[PDB]
Amino acid sequence: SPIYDINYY
Repeated sequence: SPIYDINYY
């Protein structure tokens, strides 16, 4: 749900 989480990956 959190597309921003991908940046953290």
